[PDB]
Amino acid sequence: MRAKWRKKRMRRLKRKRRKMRQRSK
Amino acid sequence: KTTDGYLLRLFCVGFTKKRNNQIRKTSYAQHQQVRQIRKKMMEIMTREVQTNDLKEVVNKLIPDSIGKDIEKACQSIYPLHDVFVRKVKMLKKPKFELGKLMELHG
Amino acid sequence: TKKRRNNGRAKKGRGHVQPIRCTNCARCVPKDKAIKKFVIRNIVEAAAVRDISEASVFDAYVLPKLYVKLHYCVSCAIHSKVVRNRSREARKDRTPPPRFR
Amino acid sequence: SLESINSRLQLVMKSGKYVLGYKQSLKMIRQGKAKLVILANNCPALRKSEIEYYAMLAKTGVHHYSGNNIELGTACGKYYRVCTLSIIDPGDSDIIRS
Amino acid sequence: AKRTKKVGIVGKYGTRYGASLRKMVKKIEISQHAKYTCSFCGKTKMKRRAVGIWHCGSCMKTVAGGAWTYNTTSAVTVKSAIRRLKELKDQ
Amino acid sequence: VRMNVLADALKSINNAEKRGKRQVLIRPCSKVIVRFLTVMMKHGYIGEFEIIDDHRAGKIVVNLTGRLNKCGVISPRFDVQLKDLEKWQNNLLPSRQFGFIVLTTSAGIMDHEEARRKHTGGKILGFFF
Amino acid sequence: PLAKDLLHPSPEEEKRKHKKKRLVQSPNSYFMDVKCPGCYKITTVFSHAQTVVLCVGCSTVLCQPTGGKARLTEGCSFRRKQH
Amino acid sequence: GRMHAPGKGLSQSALPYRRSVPTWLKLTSDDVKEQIYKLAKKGLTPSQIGVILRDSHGVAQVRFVTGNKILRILKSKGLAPDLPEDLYHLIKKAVAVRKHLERNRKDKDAKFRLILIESRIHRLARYYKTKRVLPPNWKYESSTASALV
RNA sequence: AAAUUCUUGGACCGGCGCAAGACGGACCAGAGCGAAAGCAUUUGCCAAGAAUGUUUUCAUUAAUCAAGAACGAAAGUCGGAGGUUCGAAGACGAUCAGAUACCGUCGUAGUUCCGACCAUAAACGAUGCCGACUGGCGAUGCGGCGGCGUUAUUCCCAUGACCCGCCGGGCAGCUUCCGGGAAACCAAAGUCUUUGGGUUCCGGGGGGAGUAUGGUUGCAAAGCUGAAACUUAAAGGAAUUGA
Ligand SMILES: [Mg+2]
Ligand SMILES: [Mg+2]
Ligand SMILES: [Mg+2]
Ligand SMILES: [Mg+2]
Ligand SMILES: [Mg+2]
Ligand SMILES: [Mg+2]
Ligand SMILES: [Mg+2]
Ligand SMILES: [Mg+2]
Ligand SMILES: [Mg+2]
Ligand SMILES: [Mg+2]
Ligand SMILES: [Mg+2]
Ligand SMILES: [Mg+2]
Ligand SMILES: [Mg+2]
Ligand SMILES: [Mg+2]
Ligand SMILES: [Mg+2]
Ligand SMILES: [Mg+2]
Ligand SMILES: [Zn+2]
Ligand SMILES: [Zn+2]
Repeated sequence: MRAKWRKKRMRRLKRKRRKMRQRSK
Repeated sequence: KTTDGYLLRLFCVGFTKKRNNQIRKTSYAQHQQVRQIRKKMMEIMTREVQTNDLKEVVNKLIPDSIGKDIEKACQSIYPLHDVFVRKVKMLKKPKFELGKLMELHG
Repeated sequence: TKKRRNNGRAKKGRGHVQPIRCTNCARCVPKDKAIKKFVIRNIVEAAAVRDISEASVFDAYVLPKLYVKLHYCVSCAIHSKVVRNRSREARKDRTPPPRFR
Repeated sequence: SLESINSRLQLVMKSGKYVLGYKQSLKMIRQGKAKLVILANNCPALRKSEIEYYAMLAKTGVHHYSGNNIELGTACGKYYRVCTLSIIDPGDSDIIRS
Repeated sequence: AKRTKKVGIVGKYGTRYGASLRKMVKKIEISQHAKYTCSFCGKTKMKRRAVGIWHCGSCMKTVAGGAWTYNTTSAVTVKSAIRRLKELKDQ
Repeated sequence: VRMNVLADALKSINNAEKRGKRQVLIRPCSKVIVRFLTVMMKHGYIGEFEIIDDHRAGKIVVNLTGRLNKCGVISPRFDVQLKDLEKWQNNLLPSRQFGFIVLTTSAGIMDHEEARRKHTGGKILGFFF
Repeated sequence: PLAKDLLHPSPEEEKRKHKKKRLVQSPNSYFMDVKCPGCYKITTVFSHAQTVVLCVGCSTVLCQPTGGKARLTEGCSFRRKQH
Repeated sequence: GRMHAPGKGLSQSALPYRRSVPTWLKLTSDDVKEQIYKLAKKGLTPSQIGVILRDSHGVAQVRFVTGNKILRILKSKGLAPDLPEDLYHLIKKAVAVRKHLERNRKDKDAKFRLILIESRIHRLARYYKTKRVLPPNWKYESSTASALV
């Protein structure tokens, strides 16, 4: 699991987290 | 442009020459030496062509007479050997006249 | 491990060198890193030279050459055997192979 | 020669004598004390023709400065605009001996 | 004192018409309400009377120009190209 | 830029002594350098030297023997009382028989053994052995 | 060489060294007197003159500034002066 | 090395050991400094007053013929320029760059050098205020610097 | 290897023209300039710069630098203009056990320009800046100095082109028991237990994790600052012998 793709996965997951957060705020 | 309304583009090319005495490998030229060489070719070429007609110009182009003049004129700036008129493009020509063509054919 | 002192290329005080295109594939290679062949060959190679020579309308016609310059990425250069790997100390010499034939 | 004329004007207005303005340069020309007249390139054509005619009458040189009145004034070192000026005494500067 | 952070002249539109529209109208508003220096007298008395018409308060000189700017880059490049064309035509 | 001329002089002598030369050229000169080598002179570690007088900070050419192990400078110039002097020489001298700490006092630039002999503290400059 | 004398360098190598790097700093430039072929007076000109020098009376120009030593107009001779 | 450059140049003038006056120099102190006086009125900074004296008139160093140096002679007479010459030439250059940069906004190198030049003005300006040759309230304004050349 | 594809309504090929937008080969180098990112047709204009030369001027005005500021490839975002080629997405043809790929044909955003954002790259020499010292040798670029002799202008002086040296900065190279280093290797990565030239940033076993949260910047994408609980005896570097 090369770090470039791991970082890309992390960014997508973080974007989903953020969206789900202002959906609730 | 010639005396008759033939407008031409003359491309000339030159290569700096290594000396027989020379030990160095490169034989390059300073950028100012290059700048004043190509304004020497540009100056000579127009003079050799604009002062006379097409047929006189062609007779110069059959040998490398224009190129030979470039050889002698720029030895004092930087010696350079392989000079020719690399290409001549004819851009615009006067109105066709059947009389003048026959002079070109005798 | 630092394999080569110069990093396989010839860039010393530039920072950037423009890229060129390989000839075998279209791999984009920096100009100084690419392996450059300059092959100069006749049009007819070795066995037809007699055939055209006798069929020529001119007397003692000097056959023209063909000047084409090649560029190679490291992958194509190895796979085409223009360059091959060498022993660690033999990597250091950089005189081209003999040019007698 | 713009740099050198800027230098000469700075020296002239450090040491010698001058008048700034059309209505006073005219007085100096009519009295004949004007040694040189300098005009900006954006002054009205009517008055620049007038100044040239007066200078021709009085045998005086005129110089067409190569900038408009704003930077003519800044070249003078003043914080306003001058279109025409008259050097009356060159002082220790070679403005007349251009 | 400084009374606003981002909005300048477009502070008069309140919360209307959208952030992007307000931003892209701000620069045009500033350009059309700015005072320009007159190339004929050197004073900064150039006002836009109507769209395309600029006036000097001191010269009483009127110039045809851009809709929101005193002159446009298209106008200046056309002027330079036309000057060069005339120079070539008269050789 | 150049900040401590004495640091440069002693580093230059130490490199040329380490490589076995016979003379060293010390580019900047000052009273502190001339007074420091005269202390090294009196104990036989260096030979006699010579200062060249241009109308600027002069140069010095120093004759070397083979006796110098290391000369050094301490930065910054700490102040040292008579109570601290035994601890300083415990740190930066090889043994208790030889080696010297040069330290300036109100009595002048002078090494540690006799600086104790006239009961004066001072500011540490360097060491040699 | 370990024991080379730094105190007494020969005039040969002491001449090749850089002006600031001599044992005692010294300039490589000098003063000279230049006389016009026509006029009679002699004028004192710096070797690296750096300015267009013309003999008083504007009879002619003496030397032309260059990147190094000033080139002298021809016919004019010179001799360097000392003290 | 240079203050605002990575170059490390060593080229500099090397003053001779002998600070006497040569025998072949016949000008005495009094008529040398009137030669300096009339050159100031032609309009010349002290930098080139000393230049056109050591190549046409033979005086190697004015400070060796007289007891004073050129800029010290001038203000002792009243002909010194109002602001120091080295600060003057920075302001003159920063005005030219600022004008050129004003006409074409895409010259990034011109913007970078202008930062460097105006930095050297402020470094030098606060030095002259510590030695009290500029008034303590003297400030460099980019708008008004054009008037004083 | 083929197919998708175009093709007697004339493709591909040969000739003559026209238009359009990109791009600037060969020369082109362990050459140059720039703070770095970067920069390659000619000519002109405008402003800047290093080094060299200096018996010019001022006389310590300096060095490194929290906070703060200017520039910052590619990609990406926003308005316009233009859109040749190439080509994320997508479509189809192959191959394959599958093939949302590598191969092929077509092709959108983009790739180009103007004006605004973004501030990250293996943004690398994986190597802070300033200063001093410590071996040689042959080169190369710039400037300067000197010298046999060739070759131009010719009409000789002097400037050019070669040749032989010297000096100062610069890009590198070869060699070395200088010395260092775990070693690979480095004339610096040396002058360090014989430990102190000045100063800035920054690391403290591996993960969790550049993550959560808070703050701040941005139109967005994201940038900067940045934990803990918990988990685990190793993770790792250089070299050696095998496979
Ligand atoms: Mg490997
Ligand atoms: Mg890069
Ligand atoms: Mg600094
Ligand atoms: Mg080309
Ligand atoms: Mg910071
Ligand atoms: Mg970009
Ligand atoms: Mg883009
Ligand atoms: Mg767009
Ligand atoms: Mg498929
Ligand atoms: Mg395609
Ligand atoms: Mg980073
Ligand atoms: Mg890094
Ligand atoms: Mg330590
Ligand atoms: Mg840890
Ligand atoms: Mg276990
Ligand atoms: Mg690693
Ligand atoms: Zn390839
Ligand atoms: Zn007006």
